[PDB]
Amino acid sequence: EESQAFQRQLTALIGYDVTDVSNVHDDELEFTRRGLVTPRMAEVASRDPKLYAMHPWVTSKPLPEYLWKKIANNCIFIVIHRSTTSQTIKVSPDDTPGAILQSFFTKQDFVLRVCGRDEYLVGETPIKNFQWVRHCLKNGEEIHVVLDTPPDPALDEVRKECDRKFRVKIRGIDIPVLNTDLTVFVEANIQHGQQVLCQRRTSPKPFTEEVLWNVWLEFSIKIKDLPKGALLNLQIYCRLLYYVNLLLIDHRFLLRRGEYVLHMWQISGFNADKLTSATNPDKENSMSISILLDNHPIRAEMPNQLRKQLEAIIATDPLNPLTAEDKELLWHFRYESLKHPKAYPKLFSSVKWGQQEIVAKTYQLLARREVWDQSALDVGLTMQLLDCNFSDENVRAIAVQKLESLEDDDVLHYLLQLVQAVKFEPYHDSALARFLLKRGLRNKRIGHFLFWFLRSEIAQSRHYQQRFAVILEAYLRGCGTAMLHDFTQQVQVIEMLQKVTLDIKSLSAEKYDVSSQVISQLKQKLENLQNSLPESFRVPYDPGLKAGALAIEKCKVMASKKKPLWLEFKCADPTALSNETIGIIFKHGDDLRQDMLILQILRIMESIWETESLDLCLLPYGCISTGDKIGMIEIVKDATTIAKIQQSTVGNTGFKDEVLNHWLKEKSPTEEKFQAAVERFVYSCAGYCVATFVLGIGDRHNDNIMITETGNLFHIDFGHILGERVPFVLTPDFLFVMGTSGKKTSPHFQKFQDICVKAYLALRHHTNLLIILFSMMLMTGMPQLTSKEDIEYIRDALTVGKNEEDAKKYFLDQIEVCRDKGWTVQFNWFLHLV
Ligand SMILES: Nc1cc(C(F)(F)F)c(-c2nc(N3CCOCC3)nc(N3CCOCC3)n2)cn1
Repeated sequence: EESQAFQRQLTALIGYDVTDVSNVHDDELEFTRRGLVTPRMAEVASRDPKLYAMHPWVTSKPLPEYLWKKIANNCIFIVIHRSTTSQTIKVSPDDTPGAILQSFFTKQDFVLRVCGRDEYLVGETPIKNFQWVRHCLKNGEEIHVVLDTPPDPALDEVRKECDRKFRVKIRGIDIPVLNTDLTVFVEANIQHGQQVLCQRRTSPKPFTEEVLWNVWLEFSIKIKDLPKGALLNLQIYCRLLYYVNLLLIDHRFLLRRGEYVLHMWQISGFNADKLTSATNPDKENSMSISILLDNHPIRAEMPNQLRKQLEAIIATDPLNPLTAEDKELLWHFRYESLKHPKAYPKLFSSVKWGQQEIVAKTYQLLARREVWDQSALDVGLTMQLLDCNFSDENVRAIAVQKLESLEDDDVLHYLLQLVQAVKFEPYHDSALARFLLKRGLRNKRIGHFLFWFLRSEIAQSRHYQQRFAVILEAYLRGCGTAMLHDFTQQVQVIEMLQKVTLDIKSLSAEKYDVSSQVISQLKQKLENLQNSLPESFRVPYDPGLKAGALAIEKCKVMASKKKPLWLEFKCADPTALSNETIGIIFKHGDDLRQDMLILQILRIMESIWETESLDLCLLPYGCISTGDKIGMIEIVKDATTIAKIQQSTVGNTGFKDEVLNHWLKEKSPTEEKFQAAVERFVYSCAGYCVATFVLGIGDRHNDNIMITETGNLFHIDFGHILGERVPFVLTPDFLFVMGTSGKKTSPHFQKFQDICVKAYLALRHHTNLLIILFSMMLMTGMPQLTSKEDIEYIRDALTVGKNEEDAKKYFLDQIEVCRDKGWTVQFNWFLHLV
């Protein structure tokens, strides 16, 4: 029975009962639950308990130039606390936590914990190499450290537990309901990495609630020739309305045989949902298609001009399409191509996956894969091999093979996109899934995040939740009883909080109406909850923080188009430094997945900029989508919208240039501090300007841009909340802080535009990585996005194909257009929302 209680607890954590059989036509999921057990226990067993327990967060990257500046002493200062006792040691960047530890007693079961958060500075790592330290240098703060005992690893314990042609028969389609009368027909395709190897169509028939053809669609392709990972894709056109897929080769390497009745997905009035092997859970309202399967298996050197040809091909963007020529060139000279890792995606797209002799040659090629493994890891390339263009398990495994060399810091960087890329795997068990399982179980930070990212999908994607539940379930059985306990506390609060949010939204108006009625109602429910509700819970976007009791006094309902709750919690650490509450917004009615994808690319932009020694002061705040159209947002303290700043000085509606500067100086404690704010505004303004431009989310209304009293500017509410055009927002008030009016420069403005250029060129160095992240995010984070047209934006913006000077020129032009437009575009937004 312990087992039932435990599978039920798991079901509760996960949000889906992986033992559900109601929407399946085979045993792939179970098989996969079984398959993943090995990789779990292998990593549980493998992991160092003390290290798993304390999870030091580290990098092996260089300290950026900009941080060494903060320290030229060659000595850093760390404050060590014990109750009131509090010495203040100074140390060397190359010092180790131990050394410094022993060094401290010069003035053994003790360890240094960051004050107020469950973050531990430990292990054989130079202090400079701890992120928290870096974060502290980055923000000009003292490294406050208490000394306490190491957490007991005992709490991390794990519970002991044919040459025939291929054909298919289309029997008919069936729907319960149906506006006019029109013709309908069925299109069957065989697909491998979104390349259709063959296509057959039935004849049209009148569209009645049941339509039958009972036909054999015999394909040109041979059985022998079907590749593992191939999809039988079935679609109804009447305009395409419905789709479903079925893998032609099963998880055991066997050809599919028998009768299938598949409940289809409908197209709303390209994307990754379109490649799912899953069928629609909705049998009562779904369209179905009935089919029958009755058919288990298993040196000359390149001349000079031609290699010039090859090379040109390789240097093209990932979005460049390849001609029949390019493909032959790539494949006939494959042994040459194998020497250019940068060419592997293009080459593997030139393979005729529908000829078994070729696939066999391809695998051979994979054996002489020497240049590839030697290669310095390239995340652009690796990601490209994990997108919708490759269904081959061996090709994808090599990418995954390069991923193995990522340190945890880097895995945290790409974890969301890596998790999203599992939607591009043909089967539920895959090397990437195993990779992701391994690293979460290896590190608690990655685990924590892997937990929520997988739960995000499970809660809101009928198309991949089954696959993801199995992966999450596997993670849960190796994290340890401590993480389980923690996750349970998180799921309880958020599950709680979402209801409160739901009830209130359910009592509240479409218009901007807040009343004591509503707030009373807000506080009452909070009052109920407040009185058990777990004592403490870990903040999901920031696992170091422990959130304590509500400060119901400070909680309110926000005046936003939905009714987000503004909540403030006491910290649960007595070791913490301040009285400051932890502020979290909680909302239903936005799709946070989309916000989640952007802020992660923004974290990726920052890290790229760090490689080139730049810090553009982005503020990609925490955001998790916890369920369908619901999740949480971090509140950056001391922040207001640019629109409010206008409101409070100018009329409620309509726009003065001088206002933002007034606001900053008035908020500033001192001139020293005011001048720091201006400097921070300049960097962050540029950063948002370049980053936003590249992602094509530049044109924004004022209510959706924010600044802190410290001068840090940041955008909000991506994905998308309100909408002559502008590349980005560089308005007169912004110019004014920087010291300019009209077409006149300033030492600061000069500073702003050179930074923009420095920043933009840094990004174009990773043109390929960004194009692929961007295209991937559209496919897995938007509902649907029109393959070639939408993706293409990022090339024009990355100015693919030009040298640096032209690029530099181009971006300065964009700045001029912003200079040209003033308040024009802002004004029209006000009008659109008036
Ligand atoms: N998808 C979404 C949704 C929202 C929200 F909360 F408005 F619904 C937000 C949001 N996020 C915030 N933040 C987040 C960063 O820290 C400051 C507060 N503020 C707002 N405002 C609503 C109108 O008055 C100004 C404050 N909105 C972000 N992304």
